[PDB]
Amino acid sequence: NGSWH
Amino acid sequence: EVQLVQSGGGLVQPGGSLRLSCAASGFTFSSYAMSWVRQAPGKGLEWVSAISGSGGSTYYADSVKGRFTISRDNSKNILYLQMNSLKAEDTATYYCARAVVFYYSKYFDYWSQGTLVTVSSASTKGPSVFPLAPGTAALGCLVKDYFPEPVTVSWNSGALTSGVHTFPAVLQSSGLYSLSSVVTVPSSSLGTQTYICNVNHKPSNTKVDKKAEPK
Amino acid sequence: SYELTQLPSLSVSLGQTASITCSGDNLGDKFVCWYQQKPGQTPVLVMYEDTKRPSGIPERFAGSNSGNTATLTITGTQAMDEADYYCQTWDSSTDVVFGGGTKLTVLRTVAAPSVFIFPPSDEQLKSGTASVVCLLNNFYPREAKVQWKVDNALQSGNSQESVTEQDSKDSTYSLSSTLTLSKADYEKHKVYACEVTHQGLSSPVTKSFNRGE
Repeated sequence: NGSWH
Repeated sequence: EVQLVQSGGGLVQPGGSLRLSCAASGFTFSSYAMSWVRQAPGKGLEWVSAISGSGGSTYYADSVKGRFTISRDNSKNILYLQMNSLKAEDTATYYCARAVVFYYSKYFDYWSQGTLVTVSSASTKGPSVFPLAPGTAALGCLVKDYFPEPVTVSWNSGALTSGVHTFPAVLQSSGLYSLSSVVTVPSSSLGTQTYICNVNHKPSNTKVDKKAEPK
Repeated sequence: SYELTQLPSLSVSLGQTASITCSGDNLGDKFVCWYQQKPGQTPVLVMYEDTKRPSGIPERFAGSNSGNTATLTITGTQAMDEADYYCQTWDSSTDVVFGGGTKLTVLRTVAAPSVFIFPPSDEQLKSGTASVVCLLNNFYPREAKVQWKVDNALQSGNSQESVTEQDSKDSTYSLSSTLTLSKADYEKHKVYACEVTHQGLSSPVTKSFNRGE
């Protein structure tokens, strides 16, 4: 959803 | 269609600064993490930096941490990489890439065209273009004495692609590059067909067209 | 730091199966993806999440990730598959990690080079340097020897060469060699020759020109 984490 | 168009690049002195940018279209830009990947000449791919979709989190490889800054503008659909305190080791082709993340699965599904960053204290020089001229005949252009890399070469504004070989440049004893681009054609077409090489050396903003014809 | 191991080179006969390996300790426990990079081109994703093919990638490409190794197999290898292939994964110690890449070479029949010699241009000569160029076109295998002779005297230290990567249609290589002389030395001699030795030639081939003819 866009997070790289 | 998904598009990623990179800007910036070229020569920069050691200790200098250079900013790359990446313009995106054809997808919801803010929904994707984005990344920079680089490749030193003749070497492998190396991940450089990433930024989450929102811009809330940034990540850097140990090699660049503290010297580079990644940022993005979600209203203009642009990603930026500010590179400072540049070193000879940062000389590479840089690519921007769209990342798909599920932290276990991370991959880059779309990539920009690369841009070459050369970290050197040497002078920019534009190329001289000399004809190469003598069944099958070969013709070509010798793109000489330019710095830094790269040059792009096309034939007849891109209309001629079959039988073309554009060689890797050699670095000469002078510290300048030289490259050849050749094409094989029927010997009997030499009197009636025009063969022109189009050379672009973006680092010096120099464009040269040269007709390759027998003397 | 976590490391991915790839062999730097792999050779496959045209129409045969290539098995490109990528090894790592926890490899089977991680998700692996593959990129194809043709010479001087942007990398292209060809496989993701070990076994998934993006749209537009031929069914001849297949992925697996079992045990300590991830493998990209290519069936009916074509000249269009000649490229460098990189595996890639993630680890806490490095974030995104790539393998060193594997250059896929396609093995084909021996092809002799077509040899061409080019004199220096008058435009260049006026500046005090002569570049003489020898082209060896569309040969296989890559090993080839170019010798420059000026009035039958073997040259050394004044030539450089480069070789293209394998052709995407016929799997051959081409080679360009440049002999650099001062205009004064160029004007002192008559016969300029490049002598080529290659497996496809029963005897060396010499191409030459006479300065001013």
